[PDB]
Amino acid sequence: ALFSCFRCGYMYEFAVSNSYCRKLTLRNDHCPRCDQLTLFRFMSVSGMVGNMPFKPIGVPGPSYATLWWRKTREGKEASAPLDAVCKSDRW
Amino acid sequence: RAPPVIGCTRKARWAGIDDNPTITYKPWDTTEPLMADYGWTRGKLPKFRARSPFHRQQIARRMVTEMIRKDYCIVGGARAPALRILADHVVELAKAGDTDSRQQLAYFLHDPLMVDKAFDEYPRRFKDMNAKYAMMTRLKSRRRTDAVAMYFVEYKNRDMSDNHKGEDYSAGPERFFLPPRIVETEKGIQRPPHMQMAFDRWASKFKTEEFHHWWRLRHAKLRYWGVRNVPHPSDVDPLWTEKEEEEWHNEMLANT
Amino acid sequence: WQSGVHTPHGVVYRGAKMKNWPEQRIPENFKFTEEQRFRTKAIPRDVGTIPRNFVLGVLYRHQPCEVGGLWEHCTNDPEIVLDSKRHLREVLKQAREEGFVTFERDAISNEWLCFLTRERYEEVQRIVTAKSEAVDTHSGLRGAAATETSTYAEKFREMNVEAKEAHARRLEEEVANTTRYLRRFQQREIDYLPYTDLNGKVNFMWWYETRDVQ
Amino acid sequence: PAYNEDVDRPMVVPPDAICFNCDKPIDAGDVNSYVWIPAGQGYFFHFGCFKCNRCKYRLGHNKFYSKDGKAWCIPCALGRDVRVPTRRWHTSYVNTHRTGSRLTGHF
Amino acid sequence: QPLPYDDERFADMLLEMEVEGSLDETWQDGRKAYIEDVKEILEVLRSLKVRDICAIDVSNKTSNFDYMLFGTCEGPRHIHLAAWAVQEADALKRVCKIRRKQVDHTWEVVPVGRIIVNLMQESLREELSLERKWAVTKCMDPLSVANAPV
Amino acid sequence: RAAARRMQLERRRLEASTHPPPVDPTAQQACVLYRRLLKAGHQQLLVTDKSYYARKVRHEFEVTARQTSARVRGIMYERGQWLVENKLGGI
Amino acid sequence: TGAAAETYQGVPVWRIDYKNSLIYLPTLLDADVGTYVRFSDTINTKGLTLWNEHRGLPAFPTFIPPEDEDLSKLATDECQLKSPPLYMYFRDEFPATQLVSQAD
Amino acid sequence: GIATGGRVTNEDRRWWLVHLECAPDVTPGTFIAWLDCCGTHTCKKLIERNIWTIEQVAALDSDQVDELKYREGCLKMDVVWEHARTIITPLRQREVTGGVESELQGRIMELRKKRELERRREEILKERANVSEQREETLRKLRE
Amino acid sequence: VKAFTCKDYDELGNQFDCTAFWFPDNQVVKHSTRNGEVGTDKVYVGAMNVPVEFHKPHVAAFYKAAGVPVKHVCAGFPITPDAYAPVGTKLDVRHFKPGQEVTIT
Amino acid sequence: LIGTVMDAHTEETSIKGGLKVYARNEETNMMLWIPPGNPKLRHEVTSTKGSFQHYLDERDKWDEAWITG
Amino acid sequence: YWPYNEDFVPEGAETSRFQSSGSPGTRRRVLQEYALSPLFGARVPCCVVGTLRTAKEIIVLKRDIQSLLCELMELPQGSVTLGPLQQLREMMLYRHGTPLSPRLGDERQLNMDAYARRPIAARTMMDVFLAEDMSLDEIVNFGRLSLGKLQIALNNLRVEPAQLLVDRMGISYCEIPSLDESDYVFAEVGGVAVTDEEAERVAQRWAERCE
Amino acid sequence: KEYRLTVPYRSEVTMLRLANHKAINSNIRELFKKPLVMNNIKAIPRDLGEIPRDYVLRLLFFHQPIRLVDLWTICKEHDDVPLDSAKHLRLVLKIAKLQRWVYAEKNQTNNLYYYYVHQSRIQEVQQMVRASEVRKKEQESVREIEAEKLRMEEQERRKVALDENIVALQNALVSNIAQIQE
Amino acid sequence: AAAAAAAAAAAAAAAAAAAAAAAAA
RNA sequence: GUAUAUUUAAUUUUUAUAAUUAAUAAUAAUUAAUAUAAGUACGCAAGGAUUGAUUAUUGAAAAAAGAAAGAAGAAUAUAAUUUA
Ligand SMILES: [Zn+2]
Ligand SMILES: [Zn+2]
Ligand SMILES: [Zn+2]
Repeated sequence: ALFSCFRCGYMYEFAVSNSYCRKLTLRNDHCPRCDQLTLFRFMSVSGMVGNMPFKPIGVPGPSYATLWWRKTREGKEASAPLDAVCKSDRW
Repeated sequence: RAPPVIGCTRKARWAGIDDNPTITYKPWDTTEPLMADYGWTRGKLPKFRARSPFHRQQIARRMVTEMIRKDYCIVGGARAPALRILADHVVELAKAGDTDSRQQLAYFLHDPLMVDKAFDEYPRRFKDMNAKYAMMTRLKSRRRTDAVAMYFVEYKNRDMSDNHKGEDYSAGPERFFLPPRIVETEKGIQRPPHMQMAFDRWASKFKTEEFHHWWRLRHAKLRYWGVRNVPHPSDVDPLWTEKEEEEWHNEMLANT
Repeated sequence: WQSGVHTPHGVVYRGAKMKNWPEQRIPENFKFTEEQRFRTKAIPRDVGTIPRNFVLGVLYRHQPCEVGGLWEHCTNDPEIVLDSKRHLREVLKQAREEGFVTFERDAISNEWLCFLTRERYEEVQRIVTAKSEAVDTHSGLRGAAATETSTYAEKFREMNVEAKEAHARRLEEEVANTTRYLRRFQQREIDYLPYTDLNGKVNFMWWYETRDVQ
Repeated sequence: PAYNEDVDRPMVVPPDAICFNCDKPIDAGDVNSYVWIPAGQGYFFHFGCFKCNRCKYRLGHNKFYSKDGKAWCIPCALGRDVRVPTRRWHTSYVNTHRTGSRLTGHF
Repeated sequence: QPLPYDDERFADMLLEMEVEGSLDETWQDGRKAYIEDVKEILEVLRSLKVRDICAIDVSNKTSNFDYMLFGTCEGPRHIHLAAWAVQEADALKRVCKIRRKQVDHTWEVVPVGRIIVNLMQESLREELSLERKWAVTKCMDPLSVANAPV
Repeated sequence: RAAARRMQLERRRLEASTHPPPVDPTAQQACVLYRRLLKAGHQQLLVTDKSYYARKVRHEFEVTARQTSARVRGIMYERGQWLVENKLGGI
Repeated sequence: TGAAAETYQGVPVWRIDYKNSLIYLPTLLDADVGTYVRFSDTINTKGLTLWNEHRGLPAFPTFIPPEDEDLSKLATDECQLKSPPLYMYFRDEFPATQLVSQAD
Repeated sequence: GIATGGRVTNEDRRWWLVHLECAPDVTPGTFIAWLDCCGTHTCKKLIERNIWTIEQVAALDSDQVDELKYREGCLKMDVVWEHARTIITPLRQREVTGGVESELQGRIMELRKKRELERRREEILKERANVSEQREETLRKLRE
Repeated sequence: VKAFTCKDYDELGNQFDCTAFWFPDNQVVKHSTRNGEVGTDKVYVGAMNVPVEFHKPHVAAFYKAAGVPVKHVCAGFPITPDAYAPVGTKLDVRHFKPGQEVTIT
Repeated sequence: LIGTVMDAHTEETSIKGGLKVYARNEETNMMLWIPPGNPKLRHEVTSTKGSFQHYLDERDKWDEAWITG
Repeated sequence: YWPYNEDFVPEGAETSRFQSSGSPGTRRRVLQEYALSPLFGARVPCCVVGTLRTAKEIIVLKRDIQSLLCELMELPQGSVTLGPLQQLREMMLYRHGTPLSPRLGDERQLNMDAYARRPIAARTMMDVFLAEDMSLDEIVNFGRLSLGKLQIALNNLRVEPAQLLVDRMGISYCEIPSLDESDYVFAEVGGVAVTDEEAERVAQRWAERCE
Repeated sequence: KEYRLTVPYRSEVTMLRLANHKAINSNIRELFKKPLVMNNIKAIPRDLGEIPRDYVLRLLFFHQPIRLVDLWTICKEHDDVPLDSAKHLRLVLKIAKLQRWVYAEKNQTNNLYYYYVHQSRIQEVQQMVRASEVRKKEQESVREIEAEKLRMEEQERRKVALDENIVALQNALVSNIAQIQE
Repeated sequence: AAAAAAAAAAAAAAAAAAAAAAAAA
C-alpha cells in the first residue's frame, strides 16, 4: 500500500501483511523530506503478502493509483535521465 | 485410457500415495519456507483446530513469535509438529540470511525485534547443524482444561546460542517477568545488551502498580464469569513488591 | 559487486569500498546464462543523509551536471562515499523523490542535464556550509600553518577578483591527483547491518570509516 | 468510495493556513480539531468560527454562503430573517480535518 | 523493413524455419499417390464412357487426399457401374467394396488410398464445383498461418 | 498491451490505405490471361480433358466475372496469373 | 468404502524388465504405492486357454535362468522384453475396413 | 542427474553428455548455477570459495569436495562435481571449435537464401502494387 | 510391490498408462495340502526379505520353521502336483511372459 | 500443423513430459496437449529459442477466440 | 488464470537457445555424436576403502589415508587419488544392495553356511584410483593385493602400512566393486542404425579433438 | 463468515474494508453504510459562496448555452476548480436561481438549459474584464519577477562558484596534509 | 483487437472460393 | 406413505495362510455404425437377405488366530540425508 506523510505528502510503497492489520490506515514513520517522525496516511493499496488459494499472485491487483505512481517513478521518461547514469538492469 | 477413480479425491486420514496421473492443484508455492498448507495428507502439516484458515495462520504466527522470544514453548495438540516445522523453516530463513528472506520473516512474525534476534543468532547457532533445529518432547502431564497432549518444543544447540545459554527450563522462574533460571555452572553468562534492554522495558510494565490493579480486576472478572479457584481480590496480593524487587535486582546483578 | 561479472573486465570504480567484501578475481571466460542474469538481484544501497549530502554537494559545485560528467566529478571528489554507479543512480532517484534534483533534456545537447530546485537551493547551501565548517573545525592539523592559511586566503581573493575558471580547472586537476595519491594508501570503508523497523520494512544501518591500507 | 486517492494533488495542509472567518493561522501539528475542506482549492475553519459570521449560529443544512471573505449561512445570505435554532446554536456539526469532506474529491 | 503479415515476429520465425530446411524435413513423407494410378483410373473411366474427367493434384494444398478425380455420368446406374469398375481396377490393393444399394442417386465417391474419385451427374457437378475450388485454392504456404484468427 | 495492439492496428490500416486496392482488368488483359491459361493447360495437362478445361475457363470468364463485383474480378485475375505461374495448381 | 481385496482379471502384460525385476501392466490400479500385489496366471479367455501351441507355453514350473548368464554383467536396456501389440489398429482412427481412406 | 541415488554412474554421465547437446550456448566459463542439482546454498558456498565457473568446479579436488559437502553444509556437491567433471571436456572442445561438421558454408548459404527470399517477397508485393496501378491507368485510358 | 506409474506407446499410436510393479526376492516358502486331497495342493511364495526384528514373534517362528529366508509377505497359490517347486526356490520375473494374461489381486 | 508453446510440463527429458501447442489454421484455433515418445505424433520445436512477447500475444489471441466461441 | 504473468520474463529481453539447430537431421547427428562420445568423468576405482567412523572425523585423516594406501600398494608417492568421501545413510531398517547402505562385515561368498551376515563394518566410503594409464589387469591386481593385505592386517589385529591403516586411520573395510556397466550401447540414435564405419569415424573424431 | 475473511492470507483490500474503526482516515464507505446513529458521519460541508458563484458565472459566460452535465464536464477539465461531485455545482446554480443570477429554461428536448439573467450578466461582463486585467497585471509582474530571478541567479552562480573554489582548495589542503603522514 | 471476425458463409461459392485467402489476409 | 424397537450398511484396528459346506452383484443386455462372406443364397425381374468380428455402451472386489487408552505421520511426501 501507499503511505503519504501527513504534512510533506511524500509517498512510499510497502505491502502490509496480516501481522500488521491495525497499522494499515495510519502509520508512524521517519519521513525523508522532513527529518522527524511523522504520521503517514494510507492512500492506495499495492498488493497483499502471499497469495490467495488457487489463483495467481497478482490476482488482487495493485490499485490504479499505485500503478500510476509506480509508472511516474520508474517509467520511460522517468528512467531516461537516470538510465544513462547506470543501466537499470546491471551496474 | 483413464484411471478408475478420476479427479482429486479425498482419501482416509492415513492413506498411501498413488502415482496415478491426475491433475494436481496446489493453492500456492508450498515449497516456500513459512507458507505451508495445513492438512491431514502426508505432504501437508497437520491442521490443528481453528475457526478458519486465517485464524490458523494467526495461531501459527503467534506460536512462532513466542518460540523466537523464548526458544522453549509448550503447545497442546496437533499444533506442536506445526510449530516445530515452522521453527525449522525460520531457522532455514535465518541461515539463508538473504534480504528477501529477512523481509519474508518480517512479514510473517509479529515482532521485528524477534526477527532481528533470530537472523542474528540462529545462523551461528545452527551453522554446524544440517536439518533438525527444533526438538519436540511429549509431556506426560495433560492439560486439565480439555485433556490434550502437551508438547515441549525447544530449539537445539542452546550452548551455541548466545542469548539463551545456560538456561534450564525444568521449572519456570518465580515470576514470568523475571529472567529465566540459569544453570549453576553457567551463572556468569551475559546476554546481548539490546535483548536485555528490551526485556527490562517489558518487565517494567508489570513492575508498575497499575498492573497490580489490573491483576486484581482480573481476579474480579474471572470470579464474576465463573472460574472457581480465583481468590477474592481482597485476599489476593501483589506479584511485585519493593523487597522482592531489590532481591531480584541483586540476583540479576549476580547472574549478569 | 564484482568487476569481472557485473561489468566488463578492466572496469573498476574508485569509490568507497565495502567493509569485509573480498575483491576476488574472476576468469575472463565467465559469462552468465540469460535466464540467470534476468533472475539476478542486487544488494540494496544506502540512500540516506550522507550520500544525498555528497551528491547535493557535487551538484552544487557543478550546477550543470551531465551523466558522465557527474560520475567523473564524483570520482574526482575526495569526499566520495558512494560505491558504484548503481548506488549513484539510487541516490539520485531518492533526491528526485525528495524534490532536490530536476532532470531536463538540454536543448543544445541530447544529454539529460541536472539542476537543483530553487526551493531546496537554500537547504543545499546550508548543508554545504555546515559540512565545510565541520571539516574545518575537525581537522586538527589545519591552522598549524598560519602563513599557509594566509596565502590560501590571498589565492581565494585573487581568484574572486579575477577570472577563476582556469584556477578552478587547475584545482580540480590537483584534487584528482591528491585523491589518487590518498587512495594509494587509505580507503573509506562502509559497514552495514540490516534491521527491521516497527513498520515491518527491512532497512540497513550504515556507518563509514577510514582505513589505512599502508 | 473511500480514501480518495490524492496522488495527483498531495492534499497537504500548509502551516500558515488562515481561518476563513477570524483570519488566524491553523497549527495542524498540535491537534486536528480544526475543519478542512479541500474542494479540489482549500478552505479552513476553526470549530468555533464555523458559525455564521452574522448570526453566530450553526448551519441547519451544514452549508454556508461566503460573503466578503466571511462565511454566512444560507438564511442570512438569502435575506430571510434568521430563525433561532432549537437543537443547538453555536456549533456546526461538521467533522474535523476533512473527515466530513473526504467523501468528495479527486480520484 | 516490416512484413505484411499481421504477426511480424511469428512470420519471421516461420520464414527462417522454412529457409533453414526444417519444415520440409519434418513434413517429408513418401506415401504420395501415383500419377500412373491416376492415368490408369482415367483410362478405365474413358473405357466406361465417363464424360469430363478431371484430375486435380492436391498434395501441395492442405487436404485429406491426393490427385482427386472428378467425373460426370448420365445416370445413377452409370455412376454405380463406374464405381464398380473403379473398385475392380483397384481390386489388387482394395480392402472393401462399395455399397450395392446406392444411397445417393446423384453422387458416388470411391476412395482409392490417397486417390479419391467422385462421380456425379452434370447438375450436381455444376452445383458443387469441387474441381474449381481445389484448382483455385493456393498451396500450403507455411507463412499462411501467420495471420489473425477467425 | 491493448494500447500497443491498437497502435499497431492503426499503423497496418495506414499501410493498407497507402497500398493500392484490387482493380478490374480490361478486355485486353482478360483476353491475354485467357490465352495464357489455355496455352498453359494445353502444354501441361495430360489427364484432364483439354476441351473440358477450355470450356470451364471460358464459362468462368464469361459468367463469374460478370456476376461478381470489380474487386472479385481483380482477385480472380490475380489468381489466374498465379495459376499460370504455378502450373494451374495441378491438373 | 476403501481398503478391500480387489482382483483385476486377465490384465495383459506389457513389458518385463528382469534386470530390475519389474513388470509393467497397461492399466492403472486404485491402490497406493507399496501395496503387495499378487500376480497369478489367467487360465482361460474367450473360451480358449492362455497356454497352448498356437500362442506359447510357460516356463513350467517356473523360470530357471541359465548358468552362463549373469544379470550383473548386463545393462538395464539389454534386459527388457516388450509385448506384441495388444490392439490391431490405431485406436485414434478406425480399422481399414471402417476407414474411408488408408495410407499404405 | 538431480535424481541420482548414492553414487554417480556411467548412465548418469551419458545422460549429462546427451543433454550437453540440448544445452548449446553453455561455455566452460558459464555460471555454476547451470550445473544439475546445484542449489542456492551450494552455489553460494562455491562463490564464497571463489569458484565461479564450471571449469573451476571441475578443477576442484576431492578434499575441497569433502570440506564443501561435510563442513560447509553443501548437499549433492559430489553430484555437481561429477557433472562438471563429465561435462568440462566437451565444453572446452566446443569453446575451441563451436560447430564441428556444422557446415558453416551451408549456414551462410541458408542465410543468403533467407535474405534473397525476403527480398523476393517484398518485390512480389511491389509488383502487385505496380500491376494494380497499371490496371488503374488502363481504366483511365479506357475512360479517355 | 507396486513400484510406480508411467506411460508407454505401442508400435502403433496407442498410449497405455502402465503401472510398474517391483518383484522383490521371491521364493517358494511352503507347500500345503489338506491331508493329500486331490486339488488341494498349494504353494506359498514369499515377497521380500526382511530383518529378524521386523516381524511379530509368531511370523518369525513360522519362517524359522520353514527354513526359507524371512519374508515380509507370503501369498498362496492353488496349483497341481506337477507344478510343485522345491521350498527355497528362487523366482525370477521371467516366470511370466510379456504378452500373457495376469490376474492382479 | 504449426503452433506455439503455451506450456511445457517438465524442464528435462522424461517420459512424464508433455507440451502444449496452439495451432491456428485458416478458421480453426485448436489448443492441444501432445505427449512425447509417441511414434505417430512427431512434434518438433523448429526454433532454437522462443519469444515471450510472441507467447503473450498468441495467448491473448487464444483467450479472445475462446471467449468469442 | 495463466501460470505466467506478463512480467515473468523482463520486457524486451533475449532468451538463450535450448537446442543445437532447428534442422532435425543435424540435431539427430549431433545427438548421435554426443551419445557415442566416450565418458570423460569415468574413473574405474582401484579399491573402495571403508571406515566405521564419520566423515567429519575422517576428513582430517584423509591425506594420511591416501599416503598410507600409496605406501601399501607399493607405488611412487602421490600416484594414487582419493574420490569424494561418501557417508552411507544411517538406515534404521537395513536394506542390503543400496549404494548408501552400510557395508556388512562379511558376504555370502565368504560365509555361505551362515544364517546371517556379520554386523556393520563401514559407515563411510572412499574410492581409490590409480593413474588412468594403468591397465585393467594392473588395477585388478593392485586392488586384490590391497584387499588381501588389509584382510591379513585385520586378522592379525584380532608398523607396516596395512597395520597403520587398520589401527591409526581406523579403516575396517575394503572392496573391489564390479564395473559400472550402466553405460548405453548406442546401436541406434533417433531411430537410425549406427553403422560400424560411422561409429569408428565418430570415435576417431573425438580422439582427435581430445588430443 | 465471509470467504475473503476466511482466506489464509487476508488481502489488503479486504483488510481496508474491515478497517471501519471510528478514527481519523477511516473508511468512509463502511461508516456511511452503517447506521447514522452508530457512526458520526455528518453532512458534507460545502461553500455555496461568492467565489464559487463567480467561478460558475465565468464558466457560464464562456459557454453561454450549457447543460448542467456539460458545465460539470468543463469543471472537471479545468484543473483548479473549487467544485466537486457536481452536487456543489447544482446547489450553486439553485442558489443563483433563487437570487436571480442564473435561471433554467425548458426546451423541446427533455433536458433544460441554464442561462444567465440579463439584469445580472452585465456585472459578470465587467467582472470578467477586471479578471482579465488582473491576469495581465499578474503576467507583467511575473515577467518582472523572472528578470529579477535571473539576475539573482547570476549573482547566486557567482557566489556559489566562489564557495566551490574555496571548498575545493580546502579539500586539496586536507588531502595534502593527509599525504605527509603516509 | 487480436481476432478478426468475418462472415464468409454468407458470400457466394465463387467468392468464397476465389477470394478466401485475400479476405483472410 | 406423519432414531426408539426390529432391520440393514459398516466396523470391532498387520490374520505368514481366502475357498472341503452355508449364504451371496450381473441366467440373450438388446440395440446402433462399418466391413467380410458377396455383390453369394434366393428371386421372372428391379432387387437382394441370414449371419459368431470391430466400434459404441467404461467398468472391472476374498469375513473371523497373537499381545493395543499418544500423531497408522516423530508429520515440511526419503521409516534417520551429513547434523552440534
Ligand atoms: Zn514528511
Ligand atoms: Zn477562526
Ligand atoms: Zn447567519
